Amino acid sequence: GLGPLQIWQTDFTLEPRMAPRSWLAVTVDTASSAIVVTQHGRVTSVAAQHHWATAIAVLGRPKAIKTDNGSCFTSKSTREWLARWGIAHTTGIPGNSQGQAMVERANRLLKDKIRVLAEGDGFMKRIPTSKQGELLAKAMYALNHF
Amino acid sequence: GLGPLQIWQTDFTLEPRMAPRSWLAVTVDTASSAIVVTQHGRVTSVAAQHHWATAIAVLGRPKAIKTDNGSCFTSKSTREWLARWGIAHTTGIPGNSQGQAMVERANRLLKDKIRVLAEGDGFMKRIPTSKQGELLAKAMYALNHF
Ligand SMILES: [Mg+2]
Ligand SMILES: [Mg+2]
Repeated sequence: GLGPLQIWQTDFTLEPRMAPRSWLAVTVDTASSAIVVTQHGRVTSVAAQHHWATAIAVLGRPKAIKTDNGSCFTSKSTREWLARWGIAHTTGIPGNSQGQAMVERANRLLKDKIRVLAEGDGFMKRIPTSKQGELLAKAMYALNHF
Repeated sequence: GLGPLQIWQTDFTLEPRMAPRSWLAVTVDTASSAIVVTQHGRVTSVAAQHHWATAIAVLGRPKAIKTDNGSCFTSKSTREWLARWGIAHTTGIPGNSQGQAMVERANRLLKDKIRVLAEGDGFMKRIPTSKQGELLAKAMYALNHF
């Protein structure tokens, strides 16, 4: 009612411990601080849309999504996908310098958690491909659920 | 406090429109009625554990999970995975006849929704492999978010 606006922040961050699908797409729901992360082999417009399809299934449809000016986010294809869903998109002030410190902070907490969990299982370098999915799901659980 | 107990019901259901990964793993959180669905190529113990890793990331860790006596759920491997997480597992009364009508109902609502969404996009038979992920995420959004 007087509750926070439903605005998300989304960004891509590279994590070589998760190669070959080392591009992690991370969305922070600013109203709840919930985080959703998915893994991708390449940063393309389609990877961003696949990420947000997953995020909408888990968090519901937001009123707006804030991103940086990465081309996977400002292409015609991504713009039409967001219009199809009725979601407003902003890159904020053109040289906002900040504006998405929340997702930036999530990126760092996420990578730290993947490293500590991986090293706890004995993987000091790249995580074996077959173990990556449960390890990413474990890091996401750890940052969301208390 | 006096709130519902955190108990999930999980089951596998076959959906050929989603081949080759036509086995859908579905978990209903009975306290909230939220549903989580994932797709798999084969029904094995590991598919069930991958499903619940995803469900825990999205819903939190439950106190118990109720399933039928399917072998992917009662194997030594699945039993040890659930013990590693500290989750109690029950198959309910041995010949409960029911006991998981909630997940049974979710299975049917899910398959109906996949069919209506698929036919809305012009896929009357199997959904093209590259479109399945967003279509499953759309069906999950539709059954959870209002
Ligand atoms: Mg970026
Ligand atoms: Mg069954």
